Amino acid sequence: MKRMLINATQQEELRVALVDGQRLYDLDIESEQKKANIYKGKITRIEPSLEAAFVDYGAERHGFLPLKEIAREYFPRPNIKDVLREGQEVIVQIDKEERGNKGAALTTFISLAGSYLVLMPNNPRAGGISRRIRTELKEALASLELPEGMGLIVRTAGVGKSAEALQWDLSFRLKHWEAIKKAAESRPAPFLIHQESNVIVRAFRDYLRQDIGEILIDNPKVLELARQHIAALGRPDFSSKIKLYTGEIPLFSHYQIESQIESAFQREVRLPSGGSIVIDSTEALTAIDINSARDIEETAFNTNLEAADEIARQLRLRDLGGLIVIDFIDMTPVRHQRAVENRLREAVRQDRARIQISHISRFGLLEMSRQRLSPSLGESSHHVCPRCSGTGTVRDNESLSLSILRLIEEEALKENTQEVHAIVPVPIASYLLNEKRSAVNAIETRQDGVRCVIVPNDQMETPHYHVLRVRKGEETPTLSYMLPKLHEE
Amino acid sequence: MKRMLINATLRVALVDGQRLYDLDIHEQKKANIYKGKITRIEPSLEAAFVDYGAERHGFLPLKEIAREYFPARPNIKDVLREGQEVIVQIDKEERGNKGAALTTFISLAGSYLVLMPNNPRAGGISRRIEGDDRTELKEALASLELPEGMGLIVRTAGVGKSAEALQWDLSFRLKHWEAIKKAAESRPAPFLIHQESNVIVRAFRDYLRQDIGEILIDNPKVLELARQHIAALGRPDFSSKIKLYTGEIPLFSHYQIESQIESAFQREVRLPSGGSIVIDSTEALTAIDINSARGDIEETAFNTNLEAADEIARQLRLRDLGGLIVIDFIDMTPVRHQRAVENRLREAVRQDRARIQISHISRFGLLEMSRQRLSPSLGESSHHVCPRCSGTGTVRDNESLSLSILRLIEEEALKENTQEVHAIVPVPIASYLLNEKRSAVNAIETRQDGVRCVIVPNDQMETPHYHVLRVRKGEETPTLSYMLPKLHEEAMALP
Amino acid sequence: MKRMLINATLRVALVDGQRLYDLDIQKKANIYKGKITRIEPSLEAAFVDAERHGFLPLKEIAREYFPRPNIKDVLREGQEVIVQIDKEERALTTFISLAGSYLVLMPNNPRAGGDDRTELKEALASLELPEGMGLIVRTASAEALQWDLSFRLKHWEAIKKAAESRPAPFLIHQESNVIVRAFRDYLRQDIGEILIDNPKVLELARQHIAALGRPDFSSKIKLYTGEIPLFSHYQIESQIESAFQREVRLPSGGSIVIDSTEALTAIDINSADIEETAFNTNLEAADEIARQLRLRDLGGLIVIDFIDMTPVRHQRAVENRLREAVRQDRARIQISHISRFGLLEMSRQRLSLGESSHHVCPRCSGTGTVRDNESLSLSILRLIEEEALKENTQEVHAIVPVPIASYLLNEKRSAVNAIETRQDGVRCVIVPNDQMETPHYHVLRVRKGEETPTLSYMLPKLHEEAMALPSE
Amino acid sequence: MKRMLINATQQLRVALVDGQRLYDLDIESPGKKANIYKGKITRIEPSLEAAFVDYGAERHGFLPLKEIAREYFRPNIKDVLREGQEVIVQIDKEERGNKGAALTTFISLAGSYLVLMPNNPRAGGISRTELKEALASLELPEGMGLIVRTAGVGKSAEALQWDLSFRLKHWEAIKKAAESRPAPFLIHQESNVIVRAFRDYLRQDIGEILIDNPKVLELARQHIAALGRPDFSSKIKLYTGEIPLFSHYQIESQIESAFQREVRLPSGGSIVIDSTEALTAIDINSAGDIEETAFNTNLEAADEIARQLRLRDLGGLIVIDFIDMTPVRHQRAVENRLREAVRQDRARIQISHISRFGLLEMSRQRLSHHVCPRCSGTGTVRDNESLSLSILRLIEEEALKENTQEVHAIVPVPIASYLLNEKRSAVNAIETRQDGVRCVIVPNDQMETPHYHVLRVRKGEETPTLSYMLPKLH
Ligand SMILES: [Zn+2]
Ligand SMILES: [Zn+2]
Repeated sequence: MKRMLINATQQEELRVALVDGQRLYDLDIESEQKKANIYKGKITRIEPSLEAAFVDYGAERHGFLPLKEIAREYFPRPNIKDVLREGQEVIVQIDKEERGNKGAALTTFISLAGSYLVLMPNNPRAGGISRRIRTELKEALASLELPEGMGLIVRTAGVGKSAEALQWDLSFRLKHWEAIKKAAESRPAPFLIHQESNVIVRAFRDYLRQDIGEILIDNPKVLELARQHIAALGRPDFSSKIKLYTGEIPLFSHYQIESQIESAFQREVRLPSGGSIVIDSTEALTAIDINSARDIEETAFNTNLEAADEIARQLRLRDLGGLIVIDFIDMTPVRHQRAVENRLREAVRQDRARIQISHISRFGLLEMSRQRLSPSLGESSHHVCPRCSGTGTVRDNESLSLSILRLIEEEALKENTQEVHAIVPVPIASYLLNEKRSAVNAIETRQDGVRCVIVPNDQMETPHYHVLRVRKGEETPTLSYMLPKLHEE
Repeated sequence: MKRMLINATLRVALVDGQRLYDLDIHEQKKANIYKGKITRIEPSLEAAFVDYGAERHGFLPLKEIAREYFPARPNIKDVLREGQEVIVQIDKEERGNKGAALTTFISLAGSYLVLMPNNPRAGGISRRIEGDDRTELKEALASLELPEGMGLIVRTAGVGKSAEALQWDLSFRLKHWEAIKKAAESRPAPFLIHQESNVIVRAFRDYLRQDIGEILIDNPKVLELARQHIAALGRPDFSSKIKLYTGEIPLFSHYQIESQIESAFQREVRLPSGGSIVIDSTEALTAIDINSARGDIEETAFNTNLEAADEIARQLRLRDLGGLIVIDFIDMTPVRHQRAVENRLREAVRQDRARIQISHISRFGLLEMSRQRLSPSLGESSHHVCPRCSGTGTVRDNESLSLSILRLIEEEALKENTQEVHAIVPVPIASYLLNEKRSAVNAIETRQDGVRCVIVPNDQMETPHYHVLRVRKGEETPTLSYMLPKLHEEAMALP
Repeated sequence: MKRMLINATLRVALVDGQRLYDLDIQKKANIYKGKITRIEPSLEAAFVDAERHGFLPLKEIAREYFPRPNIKDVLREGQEVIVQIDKEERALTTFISLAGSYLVLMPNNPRAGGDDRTELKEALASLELPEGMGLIVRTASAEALQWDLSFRLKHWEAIKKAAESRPAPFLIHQESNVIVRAFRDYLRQDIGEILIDNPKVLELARQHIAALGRPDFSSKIKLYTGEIPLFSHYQIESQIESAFQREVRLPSGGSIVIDSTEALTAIDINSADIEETAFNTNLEAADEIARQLRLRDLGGLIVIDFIDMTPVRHQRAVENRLREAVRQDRARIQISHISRFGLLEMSRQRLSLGESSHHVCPRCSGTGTVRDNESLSLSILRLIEEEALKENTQEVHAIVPVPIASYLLNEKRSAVNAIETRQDGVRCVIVPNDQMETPHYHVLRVRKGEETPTLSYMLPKLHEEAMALPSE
Repeated sequence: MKRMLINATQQLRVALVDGQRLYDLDIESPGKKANIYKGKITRIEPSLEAAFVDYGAERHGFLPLKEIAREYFRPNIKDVLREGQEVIVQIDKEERGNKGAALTTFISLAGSYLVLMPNNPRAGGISRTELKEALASLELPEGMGLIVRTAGVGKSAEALQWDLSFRLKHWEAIKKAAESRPAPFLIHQESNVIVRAFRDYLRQDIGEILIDNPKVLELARQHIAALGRPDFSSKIKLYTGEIPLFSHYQIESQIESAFQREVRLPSGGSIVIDSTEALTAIDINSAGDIEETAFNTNLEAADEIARQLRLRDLGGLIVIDFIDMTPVRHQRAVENRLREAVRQDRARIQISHISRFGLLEMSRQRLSHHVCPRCSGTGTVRDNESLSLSILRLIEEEALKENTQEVHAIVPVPIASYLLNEKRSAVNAIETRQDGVRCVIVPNDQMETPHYHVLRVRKGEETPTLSYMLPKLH
């Protein structure tokens, strides 16, 4: 059975997992974003000067509706003064967030994005397959039963799919649209109809499919809200599937996903056979290295296939974006390289994100790209990494040392210098005073009379250090290792 | 003017003429050349033993003796006399018990050429060199004046130079080879003729070309050794060009190269126009990102990429970067820019001695390339991915992290047949779990009646890392809590 | 009065007046009535109903249940049977064995039974054992044995009475609940009361007594109710605290010092007529040491440095004191003489696994003395050079404590350089290691050819297997 | 080959070395008593029944009548001695205050095991069953007597004969050097630190004595002739290499082994030398056949222990926990191995067997830095268990106090681990019995294992500080 588990025992913090069995196969972790919210709005005032109008959609500031955005449905080359009345009600969607002094950009041409489809129930003039894409898709799109007054777009996401699966998405957009206009026809004008960005409506919109057997929710107050959204989205057949979790063992722990979730935070994730993948992220790209466990050709082939599967889901769970480079283990047969490519392609087939994959090159690398799905490059409860001090780069022991070494010498050059104390972490004092002993001696012999003291301090770690200057006369007879305390002041 | 500055108060920098364009900064024997006397012959091993000086005798198998020592499949007893003198090179250093592998087939490696003055049967362009590169090299090599009884090899390094530049390299090997057999004809048998690895001998062997005007040296004791090496290498035309630096301002500071040397240790290197390159290194490869400055867009991207290609080439030399390199060039829409950026990189690396191979800008806008670190020294990549992060700059809080491990613990304890669950966590995590969350740790144990939850503080880990191990019924040991990290040492280990 | 105090607010203390003389702080050998699930002539065994069925091989069926044969001939499916667990779930026998302190009754089967043994072979022949059964005398007098043998017989009766009174699947006897063990190990005829401070436990305590088959005792189990804690009211809490001290004061004023080393436990004896003092303090020591061995649960080898005595008759009297003082200890104990050096060597078998109170400082060899860093460095510094002089040496790695590396590579940097320069080509690597402290270090020699490009600070790990100690 | 190496380039160390096994060391560093002179009788005092002797000090020595040998003879001192009479004289007591030194013509030559009184036979004997048998077997000249030292517990008769004869050879040379000169000079210097080494460390099997210092080597030969053995002058040799003597002979590390707690054995096992209040416990760990390994490590142990006792100068009571051996014949062979290997030692040694417990007891007579952080300078550190239990009772005692809100136990990491796992139950028990009192046990990687803290937090003073942030706060 496929389940959607929703762990919501922090009422600010929120987790949604899809699960075939114990395949965690997709995850999301959530809760302002306002783009693509739908309101009923009253027209505040008309401006023939800007060929536009102003809409009270509930916000403290009025939205902005240009003429090019008004549907023929609301037209009772024309002046806007001839098209709209003041105080006229209108179903309105946000194109662009409020910026600076400027109210949100609003359009009546409403668009309902699904997983694979974007229904424009309001205008039929937009539609077709995307530029980014198509032979079977042009055949599958013509087969869907679309009402006459509307148009649809098939998202890059729609490409490895079937027509049967598209009809399921298209109909979920239709049921929603009915309810949008049903909840508009039922009220006075200033209110909100659809929230793009709250986590239940988004979870159902993105994560629901026909193969989903249950939706377990561990919080009653939420489960009630979850029902309401399902009827507003126009799918009662799902209410029966929504079920309340009540056990005292936590939802995600009862189903054994909490560790799999934990794997999306790790540098190294283990593969089923015993190998692993190491996910490093640079300024330019994300590098994924692959290591095997403890026939060589069969091992490399086997570990790569597992790697291809793990990388795929890690890309979903982590929500990784941009450029990705996979260093697959070397394989001599070309047929293996194809099978490792085709593994990865099938594994990323279920990913909603726009993903593009090349081959295994002559250097044994695979390049690919993924579009990060959410605007919020953000992390619910985190802090700056201390060791890298916020940037993701840690200075090699070589260069750190070399850097302090030039820094010591610059202090020894200064006039009136008696001594210079470098208080460094232990490995650095080890590297400086052995590997670089020659250069340490070179400084002291060139700065005749200047004491270079490099003291290993097990109280520091490797980004941190100190280089202190001791002027002629203020030197003490303190022992090298008792200095870190001395300079505690 | 081009100078070779040598700071030895050992660092060697090539300076045009206040710009710094190349830098160079283990008791070595492989590829030393001796005159040797034959100690004793072994027809049983089809080999002989040679006294080249060392406390242990070298090993010269029959397959290594040149026809120069032959008359007309023979027994080695018919070939050599005991105590017969012979010019000998070390193939392989002394390992364990054996003395050193020796061959009479001498080879003199230059920058671009390896002269085998001893045997003509082994020369040509190597297989590493792709056809379109080699095409002109097969033409340039046929044009060099090589004496009859000897053969050459064009190193992968030869790849970007000209026939006029190769003729300069080949002649330096010839001048040396002469002196090698002149110093051998002039003495009894047991001595050393050529030392492969003086940093002076190496610097001249690797870094001299006809375009080098001066060789400033700031150390007298070394300058004298430098002249001797020049005469021993057989090039008196360069003695005049070796000069003593004397100024009180350090050699490298007078020429303003010290900061440029400092750049080979930086993560981000400013380009001339304002943009930069970010050199990150990972486990697998070296990622280089390119950023631009501050207004034609296409021109900026093109122009920044060109500067990048030039900076990356020299940084690859100065850093001595090895292995796999991925360059993320700024995106360019015209294909003609993408070829120009590639060709910029090819012409910029053309003077690197290292074997370099460069592909195209792919559909993703990446350039893959490889480079051999030249030095037995294993290269430390200037910077690299933070291990606490994986290079996010972000780390989970201790609370969210404990709560996460909490449920992870309980998930393990709920598994059938579980006796114990061991959480090996960083010290402040065990502190938080076993104090602030003690109640909840107790709740697990009391709900999983019989399952021991062991949360052990481990001062060997820090805060993103942890471990949650499951102990099945019957395989628990009476080990103390604080001694579990050391016992699980075996397992918890990541490939 | 001898009491058994049970603090369960689980600790069990045997207390004579106000003297603490003993202290205590799985499914093998549990007994059930079981129904035979199904028979297997193939494995010559049967299955007995836990969520999983037990396994009863033919060799384990008593002659009592057979009304060389096949297992299908002996047993009927669904036949009830008194069953004991031989081995935990990873084995059932119908030979049952009831272990006491001194005796293991095999009430089912008499083909059992088991040269300090001279009086034991006589004492065992004197016990009144029913015909159909045999017994084993554990490693742990005849009058004291008859008390133990009868408590097993009382128990066995109740076991077959609780089986004759019910349907077939249930548990009869639980081998291991600390109350069962305390009554099994720590009950005797001379125990007047068993005070318990916890009602929930006292109730469980009574049930275990009737199950153990001794209703005469229920009267002697009493509930403690005072607000002053049970152990404090009886003044044993300090004596319990003495089991954790290095030095325990003797009645007369002398003391014993209990040190423990790697090999053994050294007990020294100090005092407060010289001959009479030594003799008398030694007698007091033999008493204290005996009960300290019980309270601490000390195991293995014990050497006792008694105060020296010149008359041989005192030495025997101090031995025989110690022998009779340990007589009540459950553990297997063996005692030798006071040797010509005035030591007494003895051994004790720790009853369950465990360790001791104080042992000897790793930092010293047990002195308190520790060489100054200056002297310690200079020592290592001459040691390093000694290694670099050796023929065929490529490198020499000093792995020293952090302050020693700091002293060596700063204050003594000149000398370190002097070694490297006089030993042309030999690398001195002095690595600071925050895993060591200051008496300890290592100086390792790296022959020509076997050097690795390992980083100075990573050597400690590369050298683990070769720098570890046969001590551990 | 057994050698005596003498390092004297440094201002003096003497090491007995067998092959390259340092087995004895002396570091005599010289700041009285038993010097021998030829002396002229300055003046006689019948008043004090004594005389005055010129032994060449600026002050005359004092020779009572009771100290004059029958050889030089109730009488007056005036009747026995003639003024200006020459006499072989030994110092009894160093010069004190105004008096000159006490002198006796009863002369005694101390060796390692024997004191020869070549002058008087009336003093000697014991106070042992075999020593009384062994002393009666020695060939001692009529006119003289001998004492067996406390050392001489550990002498064979053949070994005693070697000591006695070295005293006799010396005594001959003493009177030979007296007969050959006028009267005021010094004959034998007891104390000049080379004399001790030759007196304690020389024997017939010493091939060479290498000395790295000329000034000292000259002094070393004079002392040999004065000790009366010119046959050795040829065996004393000047070391000259730039490599220090003790480093050329590879013994400097073996000298440094005497300071360690564990010493590795040749085969790979080791011995652990731990010293308590009562005794020295030596434990033995091993590195195929198990019976052969245990036997073979124990043999090496016995050998190593023997010389460690010598190098360390351990004294008193020693208990050796040999690796268990089931065969009784090995037990005897490990015993006999120890006995033979201490046979060289100069100290008084006694050895029992391997007991039923597998332990060997033995005693040795001793022949002649800064407070440890970790045990506060006593013998003992606590077990993590006992320490934890100790802190645990201490935590509860703080929680009992009136007006307590919290009790913070700042312990080392392994202690926090043991307390909060193995003892978690008891930690809960305190908190639940002290309703409302928070027990905070915080692991602190800044401390190690003897140290800790238990702090009390009164009601109202508690902060919202995180557990692990409490070390810093405090
Ligand atoms: Zn980081
Ligand atoms: Zn200590």
